[PDB]
Amino acid sequence: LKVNQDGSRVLLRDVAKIELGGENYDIIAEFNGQPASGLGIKLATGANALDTAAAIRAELAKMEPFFPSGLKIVYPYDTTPFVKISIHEVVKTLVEAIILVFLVMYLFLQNFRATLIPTIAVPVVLLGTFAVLAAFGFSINTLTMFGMVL
Amino acid sequence: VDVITAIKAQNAQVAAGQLGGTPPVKGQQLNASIIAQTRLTSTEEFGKIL
Amino acid sequence: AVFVPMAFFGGSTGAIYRQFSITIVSAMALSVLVALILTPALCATMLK
Amino acid sequence: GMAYLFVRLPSSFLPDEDQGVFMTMVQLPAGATQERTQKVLNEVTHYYLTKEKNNVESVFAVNGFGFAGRGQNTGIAFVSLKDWADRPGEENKVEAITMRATRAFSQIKDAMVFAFNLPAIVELGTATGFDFELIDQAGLGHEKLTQARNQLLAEAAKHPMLTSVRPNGLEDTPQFKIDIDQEKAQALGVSINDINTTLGAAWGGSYVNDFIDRGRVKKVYVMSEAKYRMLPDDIGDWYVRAADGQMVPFSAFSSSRWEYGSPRLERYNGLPSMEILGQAAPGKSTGEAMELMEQLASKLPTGVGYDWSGNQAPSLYAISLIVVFLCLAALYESWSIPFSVMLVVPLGVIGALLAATFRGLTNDVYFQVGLLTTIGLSAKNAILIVEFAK
Amino acid sequence: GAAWGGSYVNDFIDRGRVKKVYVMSEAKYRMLPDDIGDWYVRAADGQMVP
Amino acid sequence: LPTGVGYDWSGNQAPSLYAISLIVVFLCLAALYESWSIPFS
Amino acid sequence: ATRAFSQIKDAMVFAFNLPAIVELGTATGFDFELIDQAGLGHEKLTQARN
Amino acid sequence: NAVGTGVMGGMVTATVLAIFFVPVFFVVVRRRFSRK
Amino acid sequence: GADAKTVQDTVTQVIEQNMNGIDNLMYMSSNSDSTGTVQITLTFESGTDADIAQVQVQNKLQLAMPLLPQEVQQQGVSVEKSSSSFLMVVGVINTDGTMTQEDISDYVAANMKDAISRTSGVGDVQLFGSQYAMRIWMNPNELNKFQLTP
Amino acid sequence: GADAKTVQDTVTQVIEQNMNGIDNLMYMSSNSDSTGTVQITLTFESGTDADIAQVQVQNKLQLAMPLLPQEVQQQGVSVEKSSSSFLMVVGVINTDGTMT
Ligand SMILES: CC[n+]1c(-c2ccccc2)c2cc(N)ccc2c2ccc(N)cc21
Repeated sequence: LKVNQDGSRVLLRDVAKIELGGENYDIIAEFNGQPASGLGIKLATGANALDTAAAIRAELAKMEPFFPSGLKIVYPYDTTPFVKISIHEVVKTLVEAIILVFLVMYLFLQNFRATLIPTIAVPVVLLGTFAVLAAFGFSINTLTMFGMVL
Repeated sequence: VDVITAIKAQNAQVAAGQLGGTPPVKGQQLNASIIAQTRLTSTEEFGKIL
Repeated sequence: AVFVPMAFFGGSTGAIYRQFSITIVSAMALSVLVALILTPALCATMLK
Repeated sequence: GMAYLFVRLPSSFLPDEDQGVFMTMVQLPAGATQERTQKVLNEVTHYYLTKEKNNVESVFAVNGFGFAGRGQNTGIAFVSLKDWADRPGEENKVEAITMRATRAFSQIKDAMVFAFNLPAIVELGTATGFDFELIDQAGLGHEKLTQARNQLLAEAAKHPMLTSVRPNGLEDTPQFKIDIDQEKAQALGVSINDINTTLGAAWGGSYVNDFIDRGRVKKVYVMSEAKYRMLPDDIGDWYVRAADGQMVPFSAFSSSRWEYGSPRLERYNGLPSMEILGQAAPGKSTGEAMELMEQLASKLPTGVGYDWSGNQAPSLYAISLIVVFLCLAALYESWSIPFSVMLVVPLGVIGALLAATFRGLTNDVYFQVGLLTTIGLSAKNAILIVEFAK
Repeated sequence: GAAWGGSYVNDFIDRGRVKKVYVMSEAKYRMLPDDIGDWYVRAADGQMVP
Repeated sequence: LPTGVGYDWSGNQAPSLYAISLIVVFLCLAALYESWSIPFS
Repeated sequence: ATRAFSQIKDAMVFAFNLPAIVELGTATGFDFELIDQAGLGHEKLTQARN
Repeated sequence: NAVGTGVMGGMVTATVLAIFFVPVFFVVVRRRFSRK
Repeated sequence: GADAKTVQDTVTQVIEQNMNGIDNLMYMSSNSDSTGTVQITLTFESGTDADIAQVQVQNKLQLAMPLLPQEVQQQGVSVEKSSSSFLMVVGVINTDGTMTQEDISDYVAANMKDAISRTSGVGDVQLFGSQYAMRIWMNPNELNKFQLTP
Repeated sequence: GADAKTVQDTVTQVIEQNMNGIDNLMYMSSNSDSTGTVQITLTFESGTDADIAQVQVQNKLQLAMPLLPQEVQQQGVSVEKSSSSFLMVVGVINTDGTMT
């Protein structure tokens, strides 16, 4: 900074303290009362959601291994498993709605061979709606999946 | 060039920080933003530039 | 005649009431077609 | 009856549900600190980790970041509940979790903390709810506009068949105004450039340059130890050099005095606005409340304007009444069959209404389509009763 | 340039909307070629020059 | 190699592609030749 | 041509059919890359590739 | 629950009403014949 | 540093005037904070491309770019896809080789954040804590006793 | 003038940090030369529009634009469509009225 008359060297250490500190101390996170910092990924107006968050782990899969001692990952507020579950609860109702039809179908049609035609009718009609809404742009949305069931 | 420089100095808005700064000191109770220079408003205020 | 007329969606209720009729409207034509090609065939082929 | 089972049935959009994941934000009084707010995020984390072990898998507190905006006033804690099996009861479910949670934060605290199901819907469209905004159209200022919204929010609460209305987040905290006497400065012999980048590079921060750190280039910043910029008395510590090679205090050329500004100034559509998040009455519903709010903003001073199932069905179904009759004579040409099937419409629909009016269900989106499907089978059934017997 | 042509010096606030500050000269002192002599600029040696 | 040193880089194509060539054949080979004798000729 | 440049010269010159194909996909061929993930530098990385 | 509670209600009340008791028979009677 | 009134009419207003001549649009908005952080939001017609709609707003902002404070120009100007709603919020803590809520915030933002934001159409990444920066703490009395300024 | 280490972390690194939030992408790369010439390359998913894909990379580069040396700003910054492969390479010589 300076050199006063008697060649006494003034440095930046003398007039000010120098540590490697944060760029912004305005915000501070505590995972269950323990000091930490994470990542809050926000969606891109028209992004694929579940497919984007699958690739959040894909890119992050190769960062994991080169971490230093102690540095662990942990998952709060996560959308992923709710997608996983609504699919599993609807496809559950699908198979239930088949089996249950199959019993009313036997109760009336004592013929087992006849309790088979309608049983083996809607399996194909569902698949077609996957092939039709894929051909029209739609997804396996929360909506279209209740439309499979309904 | 002096008139121009007088407006590029007096007629301006300056980024002054705040009390209870971004990294404050443990125990402070207040946090208020500092005001500094202001962009001038009226014709009268431009008449009084030194 | 009740689904696709109401499938004429609106605004933030867009893909809402849209995907609602269509999905099953798609399923209705596929249900009719299957009931015009397969359910016929299968039933004739082998019922009793 | 059918009609009465339908007109009285309330109209939602989509059912908000347990997601195994919710959150809750904080908001301190005017001009709170990082140390004061962090006390509250310790208390909120304690309701969850000691009084909710059964339900809460892991929280994730954050001091200084509200979903309004940011600041040492704001806060937010991200909850992450345990899986759904281990969490069985209705009390274990998010409806009940954000109930006694909200009740405890309005009980043993002195600030403002809530808690809510993450609207599984979109941010917009709550149904029986609002989004008003108060524009200043004329040449009025932020201060006159504030009084106009105080008169709008007052008139609604003065005479609400009610309403529930509150501001968004312009708390209106004071600011430490520093007036620099210009003539005084130049007499002591100082450049006003040097005076500005003293106050800016001491109290605020200044992006000076970049340096390299372990490969990645980061930033060099310059400010001051905290203790020399915490109160208004610490302004005198900073002495700036004058042309005549000698120091000069702030107090010499400075003026110290507080003022009433606001810490956030919203601007809707090129003009200054202050937004008002009200809701429909407990009895009324939007179209009523909304229309009973445009008449209150039109009773405000000059130079102060404003700007904000669905109407959907009315028309949508209108085409359902036309395509039916046409398709009901595309194979059943007569004008006798096109009136048969017509009556199975409310034959089934009456029960659809009744089953959802019996349980807690409402007229949302799934139900509105549960009607359409109910009518499709109603036609089906009937048409066979017809087609065969014809 | 700042006498005959105009010069965008800075911005100021006017009834909310931030507009521009401009600097030039009264018209009569920049209408013909004889008016160039009116403008005297300062020289390093603290005195005017035509 | 040492620590802190990672890496990053017909076709597998045919295996699957042709797999569908083995399915559409049999179906088209009984779309006119219904038997389960011609579909193996 | 390639044989003569590896014969009566002292530097490195080749020669090749312009891959009528794309730049990529030679078949029986590669494209590896050696990343430094941790806080090591260009100099330590050089020894790793050696 | 929002889907089925709406349908179940309408379906119970579609059939057990339609096929029997109220119209879906009483219609064609007074629509095809009544006056024309 | 800039207060709520500064940013409101030296960054905010300067863009709001120079933010026109764009296709598909119903309104705009703004939030000029006291921390010194303005952020505008333009909502378009439903079904409009967010790919093109970005370009237009961010290629007209970039005409009022040199009408701004120079502190602001070198600061972070951004144009991105909003979705007020996170999904994956991956917390990162330490257990063994202990580190502060600042040591982690830096390594998070100097190894991972750069990649994720890019990866699979992520609109914008949010950072908890902050990346490191050569921080200096100027003592005012120490500046005077040698005779100096910041 | 800038050497291989200069351009590598005053132009190169400054963009590499400010080069994110883009649709369709598998990797990026760089070459920071000693002549004083860096050039980045981003390869996208196959079938992706190169019309839109340009815009995105070049409207985010233009946020780290004022984070660069001023010698670099007035120098040639470019964003274009790569195709490492020429086709027409029209040489132009002189015969009569000689020139260098
Ligand atoms: C809406 C675009 N668009 C049009 C279209 C509509 C109006 C004017 C021009 C084209 C379209 C038109 C016909 N005949 C058949 C299929 C499609 C189609 C199919 C899928 C999709 N994802 C968008 C589609």
